[PDB]
Amino acid sequence: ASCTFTDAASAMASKTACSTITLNNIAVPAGTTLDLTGLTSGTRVIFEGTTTFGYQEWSGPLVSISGTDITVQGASGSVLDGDGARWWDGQGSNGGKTKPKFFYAHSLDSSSITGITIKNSPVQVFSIQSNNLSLTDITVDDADGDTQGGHNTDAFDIGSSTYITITNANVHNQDDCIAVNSGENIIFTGGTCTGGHGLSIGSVGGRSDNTVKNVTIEHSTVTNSQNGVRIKTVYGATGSVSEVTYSNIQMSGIANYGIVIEQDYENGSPTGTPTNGVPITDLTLNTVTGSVSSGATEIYILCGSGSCSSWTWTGVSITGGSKSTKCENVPSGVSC
Ligand SMILES: *[C@@H]1O[C@H](CO)[C@@H](O)[C@H](O)[C@H]1NC(C)=O
Ligand SMILES: *[C@H]1O[C@H](CO)[C@@H](O)[C@H](O)[C@@H]1O
Repeated sequence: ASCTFTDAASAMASKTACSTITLNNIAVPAGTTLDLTGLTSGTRVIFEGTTTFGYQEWSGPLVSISGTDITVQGASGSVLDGDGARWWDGQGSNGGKTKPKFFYAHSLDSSSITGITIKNSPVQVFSIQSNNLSLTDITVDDADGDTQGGHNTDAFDIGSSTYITITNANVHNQDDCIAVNSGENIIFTGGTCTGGHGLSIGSVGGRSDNTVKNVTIEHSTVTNSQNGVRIKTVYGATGSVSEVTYSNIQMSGIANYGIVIEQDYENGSPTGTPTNGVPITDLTLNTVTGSVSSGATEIYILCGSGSCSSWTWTGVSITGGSKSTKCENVPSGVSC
């Protein structure tokens, strides 16, 4: 049966009794999750109008959906509006107010999310911990955060996941466009990323799952961002990153690093000295091109001893800025 809800309490009470759930203009109570977990397999969820959220300092999530064979859709013109400026204080998840993560897709398996627009997330947007989940035509509009104190507004954080496909995302934020902390068989294609910290593998290490395998980030553009292409592995951690491909990536307006691969990463600041417990093997860059800003570095590779091997880099051409004086343990066939 089809059900339309204009309040969160009714939707939560009746979600398992509905095979199509329409969420129309819901104001989600402060400090609570719009909890659409535990759906019956096959259910379709449609967001309509503007979903809003009450103000409270808490960790979230604002929205959570789970189940098998779930189809999540944003209707034309729909928005999930976090009004994140109520929390933004320049400090994100590193300090200041406690700020709620936006959208949990944990165990949203053999499922899809299409056409969702998120506006002004308080902090990170999608937390993905699922198998066989596609996210298509997603828009993250956090542009207000450029001037109003947005920080740590990651669009897609992935861990403990398999068979994730992200297609035609459009992101304007202040942190990673994608951050693959762990996972296997992951595709990001057709994306436009602006404002943030780039298309990132990692940080990898220091968690329960520190394994990244078979990831393709392709046919995408990164503009007006701190980094273009980034792989970050945690200083002193243990894990592995293998079979990663960046292909057909264009970048411009990059402030810090066009391409940065570093094995000294920490959330506060990298140490400057890499370690070798998170090997990066079978990394392919194919046709990664564009420009960096005058004060940026084109390519920076800071690998540990023996922990970067079997790389294939072809068609890499990054102009502007300066060449790095700091690269370490650069593999055969690769250059800064
Ligand atoms: C790598 O991942 C892609 C997409 O998830 C998949 O189509 C492909 O079969 C995977 N390769 C292997 C060897 O599993
Ligand atoms: C959720 O919605 C159903 C109708 O779909 C109600 O019967 C229930 O009481 C709750 O309001």
